[PDB]
Amino acid sequence: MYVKLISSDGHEFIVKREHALTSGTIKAMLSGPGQFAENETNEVNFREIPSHVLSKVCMYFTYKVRYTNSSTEIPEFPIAPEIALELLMAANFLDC
Amino acid sequence: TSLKPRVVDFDETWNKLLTTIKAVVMLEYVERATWNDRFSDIYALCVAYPEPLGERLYTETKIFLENHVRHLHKRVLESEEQVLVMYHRYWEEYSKGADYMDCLYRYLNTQFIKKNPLMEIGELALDMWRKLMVEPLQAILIRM
Amino acid sequence: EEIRCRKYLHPSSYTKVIHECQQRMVADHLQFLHAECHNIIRQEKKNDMANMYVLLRAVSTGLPHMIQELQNHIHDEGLRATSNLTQENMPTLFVESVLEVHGKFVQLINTVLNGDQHFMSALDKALTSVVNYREPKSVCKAPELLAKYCDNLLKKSAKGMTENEVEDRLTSFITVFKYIDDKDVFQKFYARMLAKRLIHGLSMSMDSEEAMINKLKQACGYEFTSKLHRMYTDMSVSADLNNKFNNFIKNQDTVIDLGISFQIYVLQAGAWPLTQAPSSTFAIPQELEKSVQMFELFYSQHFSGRKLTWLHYLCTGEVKMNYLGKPYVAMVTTYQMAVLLAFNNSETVSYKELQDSTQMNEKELTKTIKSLLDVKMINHDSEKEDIDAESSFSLNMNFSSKRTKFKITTSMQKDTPQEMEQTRSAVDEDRKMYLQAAIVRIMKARKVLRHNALIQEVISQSRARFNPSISMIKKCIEVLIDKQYIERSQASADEYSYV
Amino acid sequence: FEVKKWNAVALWAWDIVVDNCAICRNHIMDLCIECQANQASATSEECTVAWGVCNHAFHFHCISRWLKTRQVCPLDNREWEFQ
Amino acid sequence: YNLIHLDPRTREGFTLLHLAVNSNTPVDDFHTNDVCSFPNALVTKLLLDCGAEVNAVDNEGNSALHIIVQYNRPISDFLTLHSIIISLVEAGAHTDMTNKQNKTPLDKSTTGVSEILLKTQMKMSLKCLAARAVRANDINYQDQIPRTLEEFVGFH
Ligand SMILES: [Zn+2]
Ligand SMILES: [Zn+2]
Ligand SMILES: [Zn+2]
Repeated sequence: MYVKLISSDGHEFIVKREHALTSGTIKAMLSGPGQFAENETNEVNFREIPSHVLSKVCMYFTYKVRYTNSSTEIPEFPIAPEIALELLMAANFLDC
Repeated sequence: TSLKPRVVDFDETWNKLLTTIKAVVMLEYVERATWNDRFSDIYALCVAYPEPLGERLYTETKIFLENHVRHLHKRVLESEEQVLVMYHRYWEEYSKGADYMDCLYRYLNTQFIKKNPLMEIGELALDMWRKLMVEPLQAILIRM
Repeated sequence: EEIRCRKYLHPSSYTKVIHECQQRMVADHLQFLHAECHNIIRQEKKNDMANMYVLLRAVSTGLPHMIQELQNHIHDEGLRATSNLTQENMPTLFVESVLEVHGKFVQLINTVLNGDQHFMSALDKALTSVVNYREPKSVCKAPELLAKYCDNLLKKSAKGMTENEVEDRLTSFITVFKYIDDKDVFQKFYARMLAKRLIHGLSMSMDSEEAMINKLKQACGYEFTSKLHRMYTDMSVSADLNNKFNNFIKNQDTVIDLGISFQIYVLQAGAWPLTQAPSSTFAIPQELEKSVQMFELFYSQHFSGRKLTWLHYLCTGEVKMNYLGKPYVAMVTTYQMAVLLAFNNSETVSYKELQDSTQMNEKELTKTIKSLLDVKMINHDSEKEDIDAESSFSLNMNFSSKRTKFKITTSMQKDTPQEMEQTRSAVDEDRKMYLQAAIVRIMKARKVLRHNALIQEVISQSRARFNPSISMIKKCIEVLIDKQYIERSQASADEYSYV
Repeated sequence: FEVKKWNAVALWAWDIVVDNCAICRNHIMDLCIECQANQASATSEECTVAWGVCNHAFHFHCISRWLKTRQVCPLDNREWEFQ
Repeated sequence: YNLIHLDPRTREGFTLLHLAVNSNTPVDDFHTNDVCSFPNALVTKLLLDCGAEVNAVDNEGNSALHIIVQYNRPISDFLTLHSIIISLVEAGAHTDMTNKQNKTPLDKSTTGVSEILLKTQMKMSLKCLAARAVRANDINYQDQIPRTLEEFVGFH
């Protein structure tokens, strides 16, 4: 219910469950034979997403779940030039 | 590694994936490390450089599933009067297996199948269950 | 009733009524229809067959019996039309019979039976069963027949085989080829006779051969036509390579007049099946050793990292027989270049005088000598015509050639029947190794399997090229047992555990 | 005697035996998939074998386009240097 | 299915879906205008059923969404309009797609009803934000992203 996102560098990125279930494939990883309904770790390992990209992905999770119902000129998500084109593959692999 | 499109030999990654896939349809045990690595395997297969092996992955998983429901059919049909309980056990395994494979084939279902008369993996496994388990046993199953 | 319920009822009752019109009229008498269904198909009454189809289609369990009966009828018709053929033009007649059966039943299904895909699948299964019809405890002959059909139609002959019909006959041939289900045998046989057709120039059209290669590629993926396409590309590139060697020799500082014309057909060793099984140390003559060493230097200078494996049992030549007062010109094979060189120095030679000039096994020597004794270039000095220890030989002074272009290698372009069984054994051991690798992969990957399930898993991956028999995969299992790759589980012999 | 002309046949194989370009999955001596189309523009000689330090072989077009954006040998993840 | 698979395109790039979701598609003076009117929810749903290219782009850069949001009768025929939008969203129409003038369908709404319908039919879609960042910063996205992501970036 507090899941842990681990990047390719070992950087743990512990984030809330409903925050991390916005991405479809994280929901898929936590589903199936990946549940372990014991509320102990809920660990998902990202062998490919770098830490500087998974951090932006988690910040996007929080930003989306905060501004999902505003529709009143939400602030722009700050994406650096270098994070883009690497945040894009992360947002594809982690759908939405 | 990274999420860039690399080149992956389909035989190696598909043999790595089939060990997990075969343990999911029949509800065996697979580790978090393996179950999470198979998502990266499917992503690499559906993105593989220079041409994506998404259609190859779908064809091979369809071939596997039709070669798996046939085995369950031969195992259930050989039961004379226990065909109802064997069919129920195999269906209780296979429905959850199909749901879990629909979960695991998320990238193939979204980025490839919906992007294109193809059938989603969760829909394919169930539709192939009726075509290879229920329809051949339609005259038999209802009879008792 | 459809018209009557149209002008008498609410829309919501349009279907239900006709459903009750069917279940009481066609479904309740299914046993009457199905018992007649068999007799409908065998005599091929299209008027009755269409109505039977459109009636049984409404009933839930009426169609599959008709599908099975049509499949059985097509299978029996195929056996009747294909099993009576006896040699003559058997490879062509088998393909023509299967094509005629397929063409008849495709238009029968399309025109009469709504073009239903279930009956199309029944037709496909029936043709798969009839094509692979093998005699009990025998070997299937369909891939050999189809490969011989391709070899017969694609060869260069003056029998009026025009070019403008082959490229559309082969599209029809692909239909019978798709039902082989033993495609490894056909691939190997077609590779062998493609090598024979391309080396000797027997191909009637290079573009037609390339059309064959592309048709097989479209039929069975790229990896089916890998070696075939490399064969074709090698034969197409060899002319340009000969042209390149034509000016490489003049580009040297010293003009080396070799005295012979060079037409090398350099080929990929990983594609062509040309394997030199014995040692057979060829004693290259003085007129060819300089050429072969200079060509080896050419590849050592131009095409780096390309080892040469010279085989001399596919190359020919012409040698000026000036000792017989020029009785025309003869085309001859390479292995007896040694045999005739010792005759240049001494008129009479023996095995002692020829062993030092050849230096290989006696099996090659005996056959290469008999290749000249029968055609009467070499006569036996003594009365002992059979092969003995001494076996004195002499050049036939009195005999003279009659044909202007005397060819002694006619025996060469004949696909002897004995090498067919050798290729069959090669295919058998190739698929044995393939199944060895398949079982090793599955067993290592899964770490637990049953005896009745492991065979199914092996078939699942081996369906792509051939049909593995249950008895022969059983023999394959004990081969892994011998190689300590697998053993029977202690609790039960059904289970297997990797070690 | 003397020979007016001699036909010859020889099989060649690489010292380092490798079968197909792992990028395009076509055989190395076959045309690459990029040059397998539009055969009119291609002269069937541009698809030269491109070896490397890692003892791997690819079509020149395949490895040239792979090195356009990346700098890593496809199969074995090391620095790619032409040999 | 066969018709769209042979790709029929009007001289202005208007595919079958664009004409099905457009109120500017002419209807002759016969009894057709009493029955067949455009845009049609049922016709759009039928086209989306038979494998129509939902994200098809005409010469002006517009798509089916860019055309349906410009509907001039957004209340009286609201349901039809509403249905069409969700149909497009149910068939993978990208709500962030920019035309040749770089106008998202919200910038081409010209209507409060269509604007809020499309706003309620979106998702936040970090893919869209990353693609917008890539497009705005002129980063060369050739061969460094998946094959589908190239046209995804080309959308924005
Ligand atoms: Zn290549
Ligand atoms: Zn090329
Ligand atoms: Zn390497």
